[PDB]
Amino acid sequence: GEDVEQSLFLSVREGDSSVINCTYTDSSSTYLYWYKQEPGAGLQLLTYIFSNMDMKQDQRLTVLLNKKDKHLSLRIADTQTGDSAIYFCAEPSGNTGKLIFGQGTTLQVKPIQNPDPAVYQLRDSKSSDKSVCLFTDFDSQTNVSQSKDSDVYITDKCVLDMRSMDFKSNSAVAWSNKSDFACANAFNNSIIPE
Amino acid sequence: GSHSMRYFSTSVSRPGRGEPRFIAVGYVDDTQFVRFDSDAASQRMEPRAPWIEQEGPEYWDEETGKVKAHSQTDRENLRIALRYYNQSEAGSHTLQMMFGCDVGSDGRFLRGYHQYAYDGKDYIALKEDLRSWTAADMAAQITKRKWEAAHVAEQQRAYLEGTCVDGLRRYLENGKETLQRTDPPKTHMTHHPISDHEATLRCWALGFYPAEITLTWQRDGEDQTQDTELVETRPAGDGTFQKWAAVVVPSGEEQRYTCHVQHEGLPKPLTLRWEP
Amino acid sequence: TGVSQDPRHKITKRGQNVTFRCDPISEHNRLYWYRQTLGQGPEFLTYFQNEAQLEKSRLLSDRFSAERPKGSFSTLEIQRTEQGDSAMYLCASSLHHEQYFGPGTRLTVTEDLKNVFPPEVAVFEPSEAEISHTQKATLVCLATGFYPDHVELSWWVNGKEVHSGVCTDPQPLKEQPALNDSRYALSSRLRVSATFWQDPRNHFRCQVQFYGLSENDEWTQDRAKPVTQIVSAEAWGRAD
Amino acid sequence: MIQRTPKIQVYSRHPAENGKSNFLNCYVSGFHPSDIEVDLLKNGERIEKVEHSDLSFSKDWSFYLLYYTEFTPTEKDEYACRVNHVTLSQPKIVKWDRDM
Amino acid sequence: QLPRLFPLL
Repeated sequence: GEDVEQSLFLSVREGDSSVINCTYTDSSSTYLYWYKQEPGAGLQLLTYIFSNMDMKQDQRLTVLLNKKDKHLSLRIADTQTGDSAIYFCAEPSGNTGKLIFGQGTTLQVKPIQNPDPAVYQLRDSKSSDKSVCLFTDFDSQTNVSQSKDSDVYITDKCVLDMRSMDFKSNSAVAWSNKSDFACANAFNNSIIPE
Repeated sequence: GSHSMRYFSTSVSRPGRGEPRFIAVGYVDDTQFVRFDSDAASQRMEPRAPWIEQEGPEYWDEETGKVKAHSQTDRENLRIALRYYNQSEAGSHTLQMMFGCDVGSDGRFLRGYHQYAYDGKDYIALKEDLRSWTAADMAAQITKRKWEAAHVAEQQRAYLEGTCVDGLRRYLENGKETLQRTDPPKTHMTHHPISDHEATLRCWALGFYPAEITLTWQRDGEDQTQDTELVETRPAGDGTFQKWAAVVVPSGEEQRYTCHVQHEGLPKPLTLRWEP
Repeated sequence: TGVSQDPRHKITKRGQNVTFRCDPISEHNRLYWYRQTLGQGPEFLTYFQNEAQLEKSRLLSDRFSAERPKGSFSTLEIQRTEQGDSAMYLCASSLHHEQYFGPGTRLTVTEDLKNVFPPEVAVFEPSEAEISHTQKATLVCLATGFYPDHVELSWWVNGKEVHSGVCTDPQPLKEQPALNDSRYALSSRLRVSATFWQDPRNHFRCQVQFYGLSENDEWTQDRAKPVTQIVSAEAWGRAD
Repeated sequence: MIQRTPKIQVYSRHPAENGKSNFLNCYVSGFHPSDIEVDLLKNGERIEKVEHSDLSFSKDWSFYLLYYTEFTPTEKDEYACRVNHVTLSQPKIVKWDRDM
Repeated sequence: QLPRLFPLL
């Protein structure tokens, strides 16, 4: 009849506590999972609690369950940009061990690094002719939407970690085959709130 | 007082004359509340007391789907055991399991149960601490290693501490009039003299519930002997139980002995003697 | 250990048939298939208790069939594959209650194999303005004009795969996003010390692994067969 | 395996009074395996309207059935339970003693 | 009330 409800999307800052709730469908369910999907193909079991437990701690992970409310929550105490991924809560269904899954919560984790916004032009290693615009070191509250023009492609805000220097940077890319395409006037009207 | 709920599965292979046969029965205390039989037309968890008939549509559909999947599981369980014991398929065999749980007058959870028997012998049983298994033989040991890696005991504990209890309390409350009654035993004494020299004294407890009783003969003070005999407590068929205890004696010696009845009902344990 | 799955990518013509394999973890009596379309959580397909298929769904059509002969590996035949069935077909196996999932088979169903193009790759070298302003150098990789979206993009530095100072786009860009059949683009970035970038003994290779057509796939067009292949671009460190 | 010969009691729900409505019980306990054949017998003839309890077992995993039929005792009339098992080489007849 | 999952031997 009804379904395992969780939020589609959650944003959070390095070192904050990420908290994904879901509400599951049947009290009689003896076990409840969190699975994780990174960009790619591999769905990886994270942790599960038994219906006779309040709490379950596991390094940076903590799991709370309230059987009475059919309420389950996953908690991540320090949060890293690596923790970014889709988090699915999963409940047994019927007399098989078969699972119904939530729609999955995407964890966007924002760098706290001090912004230094800039746009640059890069040239093709083989053809001086071809160029891409880069927009980097911009604030995390800043968001890159796609183009108004249809001949111009803008990519999405994407977090990069140089681990030797403890450094993180949002960055986006844009390009075009248009004769008039201009790096200054690519992102400038694509700067939007969080 | 403290009450209990036991379901009893029984699967029996029928080489050549169909798929195995599955029969399960539900009890609270000494009172049976449901049945499923795989050979039946109905193909449904059927009720077995007039108090369990009040549970709503959901209960029946729910319970049928489960006892139906209980049967497909204990089916394949027979198949595995074959292989574990390298037994020929042409042979017929018997897997029984029994599980359930217990609560006190506080209505609070007390004990879990989850046990299997192959061909009339223990196989594997969950310890009262509900973290471990007792294996009966080196095939059970194979099961005990899988189940420890699977974390079966952690999952089954959740069922027993949870849905099992919840079930039992509802039944004690919907069925209170039946399940939470003590019927005192009706107690009379027959005498059939075997000869002029010796006579037979039978001590009767009829129409009592629950089944648990202790009937004790004694002569001129304490007497425990295999001179005494007891028949195993039998059901009257109306929801009460019967037991009788006999003792043999010399003639004109009938008042040297008394019979002593203990039961939950009786405020005082009774004494019975022979009046000609 | 972990569940296995053949093949990890599949491209079919619309209305041909397709069979996926899945080998679960040794001694695991329960096996479940799910499908998942990107953006969603997985939907249950069918369940096996050893050899026996004990549950299927309303979802599962006449067209869908699965088999676990021998109680081990399972297959999933999908017949008369319509575009609608383009999805990730996941396999899970369990001793009792804990399911472990496979890496899955990403299936793309296309009306005709003339819609399969492999990617064109380009590396763009960093700005004077970056190097000066930040003492850092960002390369951009640009992969464009590929269908389907079956790629794995990696950076290689002096022959070493770099697992830091990189973000590849989390997911690709459709050249015509409104249409379902449309080619794709994808960027990756590598950031380094401007001193790493200036050293001219330092090789930078961007590498896009495309998962295309097979030997058993049939091609009669005036174009190189779009087979499974690596396409890459290179830049050398520059004292400028 | 393990085999277990059935114990038998044959008895009446109530103290039997001649010409009163009662039920005749045959209880077969502590047997393995579960296959058993049971017949309640009027004199030597076989009653065709008997019912049996659903199949259960005790702590030792041994099975038990109850067999019952409605009946009205008569001072002349004799009443038997008859039982065949894989443990038994000939079927066992137990006469209903009124006092047991 | 019954369980929804039963162990395999």
